[PDB]
Amino acid sequence: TGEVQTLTEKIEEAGMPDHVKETALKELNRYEKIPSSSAESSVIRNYIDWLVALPWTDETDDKLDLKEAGRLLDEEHHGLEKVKERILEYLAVQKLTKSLKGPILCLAGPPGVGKTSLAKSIAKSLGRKFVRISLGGRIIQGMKKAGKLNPVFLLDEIDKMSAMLEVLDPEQNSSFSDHYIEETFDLSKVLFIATANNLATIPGPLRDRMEIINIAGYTEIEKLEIVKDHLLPKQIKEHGLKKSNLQLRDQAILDIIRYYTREAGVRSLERQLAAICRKAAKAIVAEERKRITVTEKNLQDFIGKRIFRYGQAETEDQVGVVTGLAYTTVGGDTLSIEVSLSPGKGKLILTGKLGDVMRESAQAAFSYVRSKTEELGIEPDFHEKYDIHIHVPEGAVPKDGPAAGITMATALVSALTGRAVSREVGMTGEITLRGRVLPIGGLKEKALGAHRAGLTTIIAPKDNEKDIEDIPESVREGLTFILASHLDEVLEHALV
Amino acid sequence: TGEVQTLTEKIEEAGMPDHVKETALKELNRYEKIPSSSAESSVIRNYIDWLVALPWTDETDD
Ligand SMILES: Nc1ncnc2c1ncn2[C@@H]1O[C@H](COP(=O)(O)OP(=O)(O)O)[C@@H](O)[C@H]1O
Repeated sequence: TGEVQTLTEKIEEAGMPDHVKETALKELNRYEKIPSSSAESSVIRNYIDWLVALPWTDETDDKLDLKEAGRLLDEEHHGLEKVKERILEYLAVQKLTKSLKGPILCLAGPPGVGKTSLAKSIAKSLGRKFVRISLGGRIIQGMKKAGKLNPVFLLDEIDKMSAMLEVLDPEQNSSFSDHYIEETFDLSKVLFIATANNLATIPGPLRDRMEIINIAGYTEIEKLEIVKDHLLPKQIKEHGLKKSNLQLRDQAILDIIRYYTREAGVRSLERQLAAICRKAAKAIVAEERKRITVTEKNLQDFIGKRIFRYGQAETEDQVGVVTGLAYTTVGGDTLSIEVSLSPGKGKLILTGKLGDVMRESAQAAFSYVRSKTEELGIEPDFHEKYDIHIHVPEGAVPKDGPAAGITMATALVSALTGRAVSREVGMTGEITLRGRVLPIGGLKEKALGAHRAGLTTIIAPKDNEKDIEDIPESVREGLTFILASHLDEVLEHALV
Repeated sequence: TGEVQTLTEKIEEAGMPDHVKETALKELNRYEKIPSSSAESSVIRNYIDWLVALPWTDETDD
C-alpha cells in the first residue's frame, strides 16, 4: 500500500486540470518517496498539499438578479441609500462586462459604518465565497481559505501599510506569481474590495487603480434604526437569549447614543449595547425573570454614568475662542481655536500642528484686521505693540486646513476686542487677505458632527449653499445655516 | 531520470545563444543537484529559471 496513493490518487482527480502545473506536480511528486521521512522527506512533503487545494475546476456559478441584491442590501444595512445605488451600478455594469474589470472599489469612511459588512453582503448577493485578508502589516492563503477560485477578497486595511500592484493591474492580474510556490495563476474572476479610513497613507499608485466609495456616517435617526432592526437583535442572539428577554425603549437608545457615544459609525454603539445584552443575561440566569426592560431611567444601572456632554446646558460663552467644524479622518469634529494677547512685536507664533499651511491662513485673518480696524473696534496701535498666540488643534485633514480661516479670524478679533464668540455657533471657511470667504470641503460631515455635539448655528461659506441640499433631513432640520462671503458677515453672527 | 534533464534539456535549446552567459549557466547548473532539495538546494534552484526566459534572439520583424 504505502501513502504512495493517498495523495497521488486525489492528484489525478478531476481537480487539477491545467497541465502547465501538473508538470511541476508529478515532478516533485515522483521525487524521493525513497526513503522514509528523512529530514529531507518532510520538506517537499508538504509543498504538495498547499498545491492540492488551490482551486481550478470548481468556481461558484453566479447569480446576478438586481431585483434581489439591491433589496438584500436593504435587509442587512439601514440607510446607505446612495452607497447602494452605487453597488448596483457596479453590478448592472458587471452583468454586461461578463469579465470583471480592473477598477475594483475601496469602501472609505470612519470605522463602524459598515464597510466590511457591505462587502460580505456584496458577496452574499453574488453567491461567491467571502474572505477577509487583513493588511495591517499573502493572497497565497486567500484562495485556500475558499477552495473556489471565484471569491471576494476584501483587502481590509490598505493604509496601515508601513508596491503589490501586480495583484490588481488589469493587464497583469491575469497571470499571477508568488515566490515559494512560483507558478502563474489566473485571478480573472475575483471580486476585490478594500476598506479604508485616512485615504492618505494609501499609495497614489493604488488609489488610481481603484474606484472609491464613501460611507458617511449617520443621523441620530439613522443610528437609532440601525440599533433596533439590526444591532440589538444581533447582540441578543449572540449573547444567547430571547427577544422576549430584553427590550430597550426608544428614548434610552437615543440616550445611549447622545451620551455614551460620540462617533460617526456605530462601533461604540454596538459595544454599549452588548454591555447590556451582558448585564441582561446574568439576570436571566439568576433572577430568571423572563424579561428585562431598560429605560431612560434604568440606563445608568447598565452602562454606567453619562460619558459625553451634549449641548449647552453646561458650557458658557468665551473670548477669542471659536469652535470650528473640521473634517477628521473619523468624521465631523469640533476643534476649538484659541488666541492669546501678550505685549511685544507684530510677530505671531502659533501652537499645535506645526502647520506651514496654517501660517499662510493665520497671517491672513491677521492681515485682514490689519486693514479694516477702527471699523471693527480695536486700537489700531496693536499689530505694533502686541504679540498674538494662536492654537489650532490637530485633527483637520490636509485638504481642509485652510478651512479654519474664518475661525482663527473670528477668534483673533474676539480676542482683540474683548468681545465673545457665541458658544452656540460652529463655523468653517477659508479666508483671503481682503476678507473674502472661499468655498470649503465636506460641509455634509461637518454639520453632521456639528449636530452631534448639539450646536445651534453653523456659519459657513456662501458659495457652499448648493451643498446643503444633500445634508440629511434630520440634521438640516436642527440647524440654522448662516451663510457668509466676507468676515464682517461671520463676525456679526458669531460675536455678541 | 531525475529532473536533471527537465531543465538542462531546454537549456541547450536553440534559445540561449550567447556563450558569455552559458558559462555562468552550466556553471551554477552542474552545481549541487547533490543532494536533495536542502535549504541550499532551493536557492540557486530558481536562479536558473529567471535565466531561461530572458530573450536573446526573438526579434520582431519591424
Ligand atoms: N448601517 C449598518 N447596518 C448594520 N450594522 C452596522 C451598520 N453600521 C455598523 N454596523 C456594525 O458593524 C458591523 C458591520 O459594520 P462594521 O464592519 O462594524 O463597520 P466597520 O466596517 O468600520 O467595522 C455590524 O455587525 C454592526 O455591528
